[PDB]
Formats: sequence, C-alpha cells, structure tokens
Amino acid sequence: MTTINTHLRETLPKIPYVKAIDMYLMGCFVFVFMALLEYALVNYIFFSQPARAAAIDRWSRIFFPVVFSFFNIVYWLYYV
Amino acid sequence: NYFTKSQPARAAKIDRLSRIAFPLLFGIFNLVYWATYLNR
Amino acid sequence: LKFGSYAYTRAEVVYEWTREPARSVVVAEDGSRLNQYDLLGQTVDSGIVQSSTGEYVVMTTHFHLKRKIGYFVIQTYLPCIMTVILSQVSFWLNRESVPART
Amino acid sequence: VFGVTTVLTMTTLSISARNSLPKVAYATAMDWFIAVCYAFVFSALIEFATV
Amino acid sequence: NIVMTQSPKSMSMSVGERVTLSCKASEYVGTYVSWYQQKPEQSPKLLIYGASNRYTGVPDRFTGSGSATDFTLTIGSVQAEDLADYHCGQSYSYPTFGAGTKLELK
Amino acid sequence: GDVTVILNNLLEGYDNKLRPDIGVKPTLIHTDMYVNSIGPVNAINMEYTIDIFFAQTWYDRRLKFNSTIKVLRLNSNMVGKIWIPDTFFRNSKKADAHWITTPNRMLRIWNDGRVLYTLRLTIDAECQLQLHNFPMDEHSCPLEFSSYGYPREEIVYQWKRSSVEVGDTRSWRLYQFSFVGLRNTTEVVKTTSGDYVVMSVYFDLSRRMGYFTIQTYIPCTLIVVLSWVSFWINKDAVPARTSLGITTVLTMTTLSTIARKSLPKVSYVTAMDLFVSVCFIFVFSALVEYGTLHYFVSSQPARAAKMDSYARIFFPTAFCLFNLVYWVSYLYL
Ligand SMILES: *[C@@H]1O[C@H](CO)[C@@H](O[C@@H]2O[C@H](CO)[C@@H](O[C@@H]3O[C@H](CO[C@H]4O[C@H](CO[C@H]5O[C@H](CO)[C@@H](O)[C@H](O)[C@@H]5O[C@H]5O[C@H](CO)[C@@H](O)[C@H](O)[C@@H]5O)[C@@H](O)[C@H](O[C@H]5O[C@H](CO)[C@@H](O)[C@H](O)[C@@H]5O)[C@@H]4O)[C@@H](O)[C@H](O[C@H]4O[C@H](CO)[C@@H](O)[C@H](O)[C@@H]4O[C@H]4O[C@H](CO)[C@@H](O)[C@H](O)[C@@H]4O[C@H]4O[C@H](CO)[C@@H](O)[C@H](O)[C@@H]4O)[C@@H]3O)[C@H](O)[C@H]2NC(C)=O)[C@H](O)[C@H]1NC(C)=O
Ligand SMILES: *[C@@H]1O[C@H](CO)[C@@H](O[C@@H]2O[C@H](CO)[C@@H](O)[C@H](O)[C@H]2NC(C)=O)[C@H](O)[C@H]1NC(C)=O
Ligand SMILES: CN1C(=O)CN=C(c2ccccc2)c2cc(Cl)ccc21
Ligand SMILES: CN1C(=O)CN=C(c2ccccc2)c2cc(Cl)ccc21
Ligand SMILES: CN1C(=O)CN=C(c2ccccc2)c2cc(Cl)ccc21
Repeated sequence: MTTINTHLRETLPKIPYVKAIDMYLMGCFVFVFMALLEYALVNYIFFSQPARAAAIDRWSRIFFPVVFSFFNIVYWLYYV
Repeated sequence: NYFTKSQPARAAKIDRLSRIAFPLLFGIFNLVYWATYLNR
Repeated sequence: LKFGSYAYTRAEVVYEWTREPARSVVVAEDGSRLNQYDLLGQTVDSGIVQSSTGEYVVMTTHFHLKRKIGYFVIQTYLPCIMTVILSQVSFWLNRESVPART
Repeated sequence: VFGVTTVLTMTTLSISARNSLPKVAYATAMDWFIAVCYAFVFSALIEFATV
Repeated sequence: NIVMTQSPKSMSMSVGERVTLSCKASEYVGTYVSWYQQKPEQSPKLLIYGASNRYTGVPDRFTGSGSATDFTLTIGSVQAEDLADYHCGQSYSYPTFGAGTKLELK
Repeated sequence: GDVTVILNNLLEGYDNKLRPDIGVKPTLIHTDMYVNSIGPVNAINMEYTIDIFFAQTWYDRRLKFNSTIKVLRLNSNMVGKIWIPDTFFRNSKKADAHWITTPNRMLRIWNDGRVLYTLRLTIDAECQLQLHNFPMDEHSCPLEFSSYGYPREEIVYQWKRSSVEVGDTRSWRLYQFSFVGLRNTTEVVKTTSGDYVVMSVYFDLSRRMGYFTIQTYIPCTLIVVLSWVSFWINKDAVPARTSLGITTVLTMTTLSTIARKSLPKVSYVTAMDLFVSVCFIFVFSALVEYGTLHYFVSSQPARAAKMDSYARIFFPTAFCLFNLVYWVSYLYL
C-alpha cells in the first residue's frame, strides 16, 4: 500500500489539501493497518483464552468486507 | 529475546516497562517538537 | 524584488513611487499561482547602492510568504508517526514469536 | 511469503509498466496480460488459503 | 493608521552638547520618516528627508539614523539656533506626524 | 544642446570596424569584474553558474572632444556605434547578457578619449572537477576570457590593482560548496589564428559534508549496526536471523543506489563509494557468518559455540578501526 501511494505522489504537484485518490489510499491503508492491529490483539490473548480469540477472528472474517463495502459505496456516491 | 530462557521474569518486566515507556516518550517528543516549531 | 537604474547614477536619474509607498505595489486578488506558500503582504523600501561607478537608486519590494504545512504533514510527518506506531505494536506480540517481531 | 511477495512483484510490475505509454482511458493488450497474470497470482494465494 | 510616538515630550539642553531625539512607529515605515524643524511663528522646515539624508541648506551637524521602526535624529555641535520644535513624520502610508519635542536652554 | 553636437561630431568619419591604433600599437584594455553570485556547482555536467558585472576600459583617440563637460554618460544606445572589443569567455558552455527592461550595458567616454564599457553577464562556465576524495574534496576551477579575433599584437588585456571584487558571499547559491578565495592569472596561448592574451580567474571552493552526511554516512552506519544486532538474537531462531540479514542487505543496496545519483558517471572509486562498499561487505560478512554458524551447529558444536561471542566483539572493532583509518586517510589528503 505504501509502495502504491509513493508511486502516485511523485506525479502530482505539492498541494496541501487531501485529494479523492489520496482519501481512497488512506482508507485502504487504515483498513490493512487495522487488520494488522486486529491480528496483534488476537495474538496477545491467544494463550489465555481461545474462545474470545476465535470469536474475534470469525467476527473479522464477516465484518471487514461489509465495512469496506460501506466505505466504498460512501466514497463512490459522494465523489460522483 | 536474549534474556528469555535465562531470566524470563526480567524479560517480561522490561517488555511491560517498554510497553508503556515508548508511547509516553513519543507523545512528549511530539508535544515539545510541535510546540517549539509552531510558536517559533 | 530590487530594481534601479543601470548606467545612470543618483545625480542623474532618481526613482520614486507614483502613489503612497504602501499603495504602489498592488497584487491582484485572483493573481496567485502559489501552491506551497501563502502571500501575506507586500513591503516596499528605497535606498542607495554604492558601486565602483557611483551611487545608484534602488527600489526594493518584499513579498512575505508563509509555507503551507499540509503537504509535508501527509508526505512525511504522518507516515513517520504511523511507522513508529507500527514499530511499537511489536511489543504486544508474545515472546514465543521471534520471527514475527523480528 | 511466496504468495504475498509474488503479489507485491505483480503490483510493482503493473505500476512500473503503465508509465511507458500515455494516460489513455481504455485498456491495451499489455493491460489485459497484466490483469490476467495478477488474477492468476491472486488465485494461487486464494487456493493456498483454501488448502 | 501608523502612529508615531516621539520621545521625550519636552527636553532642555545647553549650548555645545550632543543631543539625541527618537521616533518610534507602530507599523513598518521603511525609510520614509522625515524630520521637520519649526521655530515660533514660522512654517516647518524639512531637515532630514527620508531616513538619513540631509536636505539642501541644512548644516552638517544634523544626522538621522533609520531602521524598520526605530528612528533617531542627532545634532552635534549645537548652537543657539537649534531652539525650536522637532516633528517626525512618516510617509510610507498617508502621513502622520509625531507630537514634537521642544528644546529649551538651561 | 551641446551633448548632441559633441556626439554628432564624434561619429562623423568614424569607422567602428577598426580598432584604435590599427597599425601603430596594440590596444591596452583594463578589465574589472564584480562577482554578484556564484551559482550552483552541479557536478553532473561539470559546470557552475556565475553572475558578474564585466567592466572594460581602453583608449580611443577618435573619441576625443574639447568641451566644458568632462564625461559623456550614455546608455546602451551608442554601444553599437563605436568600437567594442570582442571579448569572449573561453570555458563557457552558455552565456547570455541581460536585456530586461533595456539592454544592461553602460558606456562612458571621457575628455581624453578613455572609454569605459560595463555590462551584466550570466555565465555557465565549464570546469573539469577531479572528483576523487568526494565528498571531502576541494576544487579551484576557472573563468577564462580573451579576445576572439585580435591576437597579442593587436589587443592586450591587463588587470587593474582592484580587479575582482566579490559581493556579500552569503546570498550566493552555493549549497554544497564554500567560497574560500580567488586569484587572477594572465597568460598567452598559441591558437591556430595566432597568439592570444588570456586572463583567468580561479575560484577556490570546498565541499561542506553536511548533506551527504545525513544522507549516506549516518544511515549506512545505522544499517551496519542493524546488521550487528543479529548477534544478540538466539541462534535457534533461524528465520529471524536470516530475514534480518537479507532485509538489511536490501536496505544497503537501495541506499547505495539512491546515494550514487548525486555525483556524475565517473569510472574511478571515490571516497564515498569505498564507504558504502565496505558497509555492504560488513553486512555480507555478518550474514555469511551466521550461515557458517548454522552449518557448524549441526556439523560440530565445539567450534560454533564461541564463534558468535567472538563476532560480537570483532565486528564493531573492525568497523571502528576502518572508520578511524578511513577518516584520517581522507582528511589528511
Ligand atoms: C539563426 O536565426 C536566429 C533567429 O533569427 C538568429 O537569432 C537572432 O540573432 C540576431 C543577431 O544575433 C539577433 O539580433 C539582435 O538582437 C539584439 C538584442 O538581442 C537579444 O534580444 C533578442 C530580442 O530582440 C529584442 O530585445 C532587445 C532588448 O530589449 C531589443 O533591443 C531588440 O530590438 C528586440 O526588441 C524587440 O522585441 C522585444 C521583445 O523580445 C520587444 O520588447 C521590443 O520592443 C522589440 O519589439 C533575443 O531574441 C535574443 O535572444 C537571443 O540571442 C542570445 C545570444 O546569446 C541567445 O542566448 C538567446 O537564447 C537568443 O537566441 C537576445 O536576448 C539587438 O540589440 C540587435 O539590434 C542591434 O544590432 C544590429 C546590428 O548592428 C542593428 O542593426 C540593430 O538596429 C540593433 O541595434 C541598435 O540597438 C542597440 C541596442 O544595444 C544599440 O547598441 C545600437 O546602437 C543600435 O541602436 C540603434 O537603433 C535603435 C533602434 O533599434 C535606436 O534607438 C538607436 O538610436 C540606434 O539608432 C539585433 O536585433 C536576434 O534578436 C536573434 N533572434 C532570436 C529569436 O534569437 C541567429 O543569430 C541565427 N544564426 C545564424 C548563425 O545565422
Ligand atoms: C590581481 O592581479 C594584480 C596584478 O596582475 C595583482 O597585483 C599585485 O599585488 C602585489 C602584492 O600582492 C604587488 O606587489 C604588485 O605590484 C601588484 N601588481 C600590480 C600590477 O600592481 C593582484 O594581487 C591580483 N589579485 C589576486 C591574485 O587576488
Ligand atoms: C555594489 N555593486 C557593484 O559594485 C557592481 N555594480 C552594481 C550596480 C551596477 C550598475 C547599476 C546599478 C548597480 C551592483 C549591482 C548588484 Cl545587483 C549588486 C551589487 C553591485
Ligand atoms: C498519509 N498516510 C498515513 O498517515 C498512513 N501511513 C502512510 C505511510 C506509511 C509508511 C510509508 C508511506 C506512507 C500512508 C499510506 C497510504 Cl497508501 C495513504 C496515506 C498514508
Ligand atoms: C547497486 N549497489 C549495491 O547493490 C550495494 N553494493 C554496491 C557494491 C558493493 C560491493 C563492491 C562494489 C559495489 C554499490 C556501490 C555503490 Cl558506490 C553504489 C551502488 C551499489
């Protein structure tokens, strides 16, 4: 995601405000970042209880694409 | 990692201490830096 | 923005502002191609330069600029903070996962 | 690490390959080749996930 | 409205001694501060036009010193003809003058 | 007025195609410079920018008038109507005068025929930089000039006693360099058209290692210490140490490549290539040492036990000794 962003930035001029494509990249980065943090949280409480860990894992497996689709529809309906 | 399997209590203590000393120190650095470079 | 006379010394050609010095250099409203800075105002002055051929009138104009931080925040200061946070998230993984934290 | 590094290499190849030609709004034949290759790499990782 | 504050409001001085007058501006006035001298029942006469430039017909004992906001007028060998009022005025904007300093002899 | 009749009487029967004393003696030209700024010294194209006020003075016995005025002070309108020497800069790649808002030239003729001609120039001069010892290097590269068509027997140049004057030296565009001084030179060079009097001004520059420091010297050393931290990691976690070493190798390569784009495509080794090369070697040696460690814990453990403890003290001392010898050897030169 960082590689993707770096390649795009060199083309555009040094403007202070946030573009729409930069907003989308920040959304995708926040999603993959929270995925890594969710793994860190599941790994922190893995030896203590496996029930809560498995519950958080199967909750992530259903609620990350739904929230991503919500963000995608809000984005493609506000910027069109 | 070097202190595990020889003194596990010390490794646990320094990982719990560095679990709270790092965000505090980074926040203090952020406050001091932005304060000294926004009021300049 | 310093301008003066070439070839005509102070005893030959002198310059002056046609209106009040605060009102002589006029910047237009829609006249700003700045992306990275912010024009705050203008400032004129008048003086004399001492050259090898005589003294010359020099009219000075200063434009005051302030750099906008909005680009450099998103370019460097927010990724640095996020990378430091990504380093600090390694402290929460278990001590039995050595390649992970490595 | 196989799957993720080949997906990274495909991403780098796609960005580094689309800068040669101008910024046309339609798909070329290199874009179709890159898209099908990216689909194959991503499909390999998804099959590993299923296995 | 650029306000010029002149100090002191009143001063006394003898003959043959150095004297220093000061003028301070609220806003920026580049080098467009002028010093006028006014004897009683007379019109003011320009002494120093601009910061540190003597007018034609002024003796070489008056000399000015300029900056962005702080301005000075110094007289050297003071004779008995410097018993007058002295005004500082800015010309960067619409002109405003100072209050004046009345030199007296004691 | 009177200046109009003087100027009209000076230009009757005047030939601007012939130098003064065309068959009598060579013309003596006194030259002055005023360096306004020395621009960026980029080493890629082996050049540097300079802005000067070039002043020439000579004697023209045809521009001699009798009047109560002593000097005619003119614009650039009359520069093309009298004889002007054909001075050109021999080591310039591109050079232009200034034309905004009116041609920045000055002509002054005196009572006895002495002409002074001044003009503002911006030169993009050429100097081959021997880029050894980079970035701890010092250069002295010139600005030369002479006449183009008139040889030594026709035009002779000569410095004054107050020839070259620099300005403030703080508003100059020297980012990576530092002005230290100058010296003038006069010589005669043989050319296919004749012998020409050439005058040179050498500017001495020294490179300040403040950008290359925080760009390469600090990060490469930090990456070396990063490779060093692998020794304190447990010898059983094999993917950890292998990944650390090879990713450290990645960082070294990327930093080396991004660091070599400052200097030109020279074929010799500099004082900057050697440093990054030795840093790469150090990272290479650390990884190959762990490789031999992992082979030797399986082959025979008596040799592989105290090898890592030896490496923990041998790698920093070797790097510190390299740094001491490198820095003294390249700061003595
Ligand atoms: C291949 O083809 C190329 C394209 O044709 C060709 O390039 C051209 O070369 C010729 C010859 O070298 C150039 O001609 C001269 O230009 C000199 C000034 O030059 C520079 O400026 C021009 C633009 O010209 C304008 O601006 C100046 C300064 O303001 C004016 O003085 C000019 O008149 C002219 O002004 C018009 O346009 C302005 C807008 O630009 C308007 O604002 C203005 O009002 C006018 O409308 C640039 O193009 C040049 O750029 C080039 O060259 C440099 C060289 O290093 C390059 O680095 C750069 O990249 C460009 O390539 C450059 O910036 C003129 O001064 C000069 O005129 C004089 O001399 C001749 C010969 O003696 C006279 O016949 C002529 O009358 C001129 O003389 C008078 O004025 C001078 C002023 O110094 C006096 O000293 C002199 O005494 C005389 O005064 C007399 O007349 C006055 C009225 O004119 C009067 O008042 C006086 O009282 C007195 O009577 C000449 O025109 C030409 O510009 C080049 N053009 C281009 C596009 O490059 C190239 O050479 C060819 N190569 C080969 C190998 O063949
Ligand atoms: C520039 O050149 C002049 C002459 O070419 C140099 O001048 C001389 O200075 C020495 C003392 O330093 C005198 O003894 C000579 O008599 C001077 N020459 C003349 C002709 O008067 C001058 O030093 C040079 N400037 C430099 C090298 O910076
Ligand atoms: C002090 N000085 C010189 O002696 C060289 N000639 C002068 C000058 C020459 C001609 C007209 C006006 C001014 C000049 C111009 C600059 Cl932009 C900076 C320093 C400087
Ligand atoms: C400005 N910004 C952030 O603050 C979040 N972290 C960064 C980052 C982190 C490391 C290197 C480069 C960039 C990032 C990545 C994307 Cl794809 C979009 C916005 C964005
Ligand atoms: C492309 N490259 C690397 O990958 C890292 N090591 C090399 C090298 C390493 C050892 C010996 C010779 C050359 C090097 C050196 C320079 Cl001065 C610039 C880029 C660069």
